[PDB]
Amino acid sequence: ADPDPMKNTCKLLVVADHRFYRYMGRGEESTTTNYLIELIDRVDDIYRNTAWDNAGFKGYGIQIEQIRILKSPQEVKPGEKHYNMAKSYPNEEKDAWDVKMLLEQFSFDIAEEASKVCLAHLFTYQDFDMGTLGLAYVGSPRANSHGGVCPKAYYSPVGKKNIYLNSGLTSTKNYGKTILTKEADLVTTHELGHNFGAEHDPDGLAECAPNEDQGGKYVMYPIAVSGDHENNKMFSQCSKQSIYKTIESKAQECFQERS
Ligand SMILES: CC#CCOc1ccc(S(=O)(=O)CCCS)cc1
Ligand SMILES: [Zn+2]
Ligand SMILES: [Zn+2]
Repeated sequence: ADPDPMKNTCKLLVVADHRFYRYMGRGEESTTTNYLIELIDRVDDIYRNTAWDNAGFKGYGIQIEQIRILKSPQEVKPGEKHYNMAKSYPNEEKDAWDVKMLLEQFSFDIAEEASKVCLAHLFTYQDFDMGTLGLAYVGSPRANSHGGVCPKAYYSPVGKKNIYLNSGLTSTKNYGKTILTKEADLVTTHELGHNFGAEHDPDGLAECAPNEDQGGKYVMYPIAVSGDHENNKMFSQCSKQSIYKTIESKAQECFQERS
């Protein structure tokens, strides 16, 4: 039962849309790719060091399998929408999409690709309302659940095709600024945390949402952590129970060796 290493890695499709390309990668393929390679690796460090059952079940994490860089916005006909299109939807006045809407759109458009990988993830640069940084579908052990690690076919029927909810997204813009790289790390940690099966930490449970002199909140706190408190970049026990339940199962399903 011990961690069969041949299956300890969730492989990622990483997608940078033209916004991220323009404003984070400075309109360069190289600068864009290296940002994302370095980020996923740093996030992997946190996952792989996490002992999900507080015992031997550790050394699990993520690794990029494919990077997609969309250097320009997606041509689109009136009526049409696409996650990489130049205008925000629904309200085209805003800097950004409605985030739920965005994650849906991306899940539609990237369907074919997502089928080939444990998770697909969009990195974008837009200023979602209310300090929203990203979103992702929560994974589950349940044989028939939708969302999270491991592609599992679902028929929409908003889109009229199979989609996989093994997805989530990260935005590196918040309240009119590029967020710090130490903040991006945590946004993606947390968004991938949802994929891996974690819910937000309950505000009540003192143990999984500690005070500042206890080390502060953990990474699955619903409100963004500032990042400097001891607990900020770590998973709470709540998160570990939820994720262990999902992983213990889903790992056999689609996790792989490091490639
Ligand atoms: C810096 C930092 C950090 C921790 O990770 C997140 C915290 C809150 C959000 S949010 O505000 O979009 C609410 C959660 C939606 S998934 C998204 C990610
Ligand atoms: Zn914002
Ligand atoms: Zn969340």
